[PDB]
Amino acid sequence: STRQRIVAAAKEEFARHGIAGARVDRIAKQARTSKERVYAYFRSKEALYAHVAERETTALIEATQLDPADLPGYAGILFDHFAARPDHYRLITWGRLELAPLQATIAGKLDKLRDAQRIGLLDPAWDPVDVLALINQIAMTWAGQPEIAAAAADQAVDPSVTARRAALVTAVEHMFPRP
Amino acid sequence: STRQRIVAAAKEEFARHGIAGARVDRIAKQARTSKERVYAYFRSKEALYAHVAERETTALIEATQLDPADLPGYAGILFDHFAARPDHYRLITWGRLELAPLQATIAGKLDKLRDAQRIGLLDPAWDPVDVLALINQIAMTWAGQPEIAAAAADQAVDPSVTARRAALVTAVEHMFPRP
Repeated sequence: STRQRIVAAAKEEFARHGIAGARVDRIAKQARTSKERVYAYFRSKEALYAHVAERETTALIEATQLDPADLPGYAGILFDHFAARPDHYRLITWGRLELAPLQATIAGKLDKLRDAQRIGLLDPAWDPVDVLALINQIAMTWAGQPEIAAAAADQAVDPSVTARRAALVTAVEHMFPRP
Repeated sequence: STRQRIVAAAKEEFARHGIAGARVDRIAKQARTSKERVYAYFRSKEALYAHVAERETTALIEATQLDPADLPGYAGILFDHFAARPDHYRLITWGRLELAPLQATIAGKLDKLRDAQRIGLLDPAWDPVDVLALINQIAMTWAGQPEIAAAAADQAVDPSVTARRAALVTAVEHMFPRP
């Protein structure tokens, strides 16, 4: 399709250059279309970003059903997602810095954790707020630490990516031990 | 001084707008000096960034003596630092995305952890590489999760920042339990 082609190309251009840095020129040239066409679907470079972000977020939220009874498995899930889509990570990070719905699913997950605690599945001492934030952080550990990720090169006993995954899942297991 | 004034003003402008987005205009205007003066100390907008980043990194490294025998205390240390300097965080993040010595201190800390393991102070099963990366991640949890940080507003039982700190330190305690 053509909306799709613009979107796919906008994804790759936003991850690279961010919003201010992205060019509709390049995007249309890459999407095999014209500037005028792009602006029929989307009002503005910034409207286009918004659309892409939404689309990305929703993709994520759906890939990311939270299981309160398996938090380390949850972390592996997020790990996998960004292992797969390195540039989703770039693309939202640009947005946090450049700008500074989702809130809904968060409010929902905090309720899901409140529930886990009530049915005795997660230490009642933790604040849900802290549990959610933390697990999200740890999961984007390798996205979020590129400098160490560089050293990880041949400083790691087992370079295998799924070794990174094991550690991470094991770490989350240590924080909130499954019942 | 005048170098200092340029640097202080460059810090605040890089955190805001990043490199491509920062203006030497604004920086000199803010540092109570001129464009020509700025360019006497520094070759280029990008040279100026580099300088500021270095200066920031070194500030950090020094504030961040790693104690392998108190990793959760270590995490509190990093937490504190970025709690204090929100814009150090913005400023290096801009750099990761816009560009993409420190390596030295990392190679050093991985050795420090290798040592901890050998003298029986940190489970020998972990890869140092994973331990270092993880702890760094978790520590910038609230910097790195602004969306949840927003919800944290009055979704937290105890809004107190040092409540965030406790959780984080406790979490790191759960991962690598002190001897």
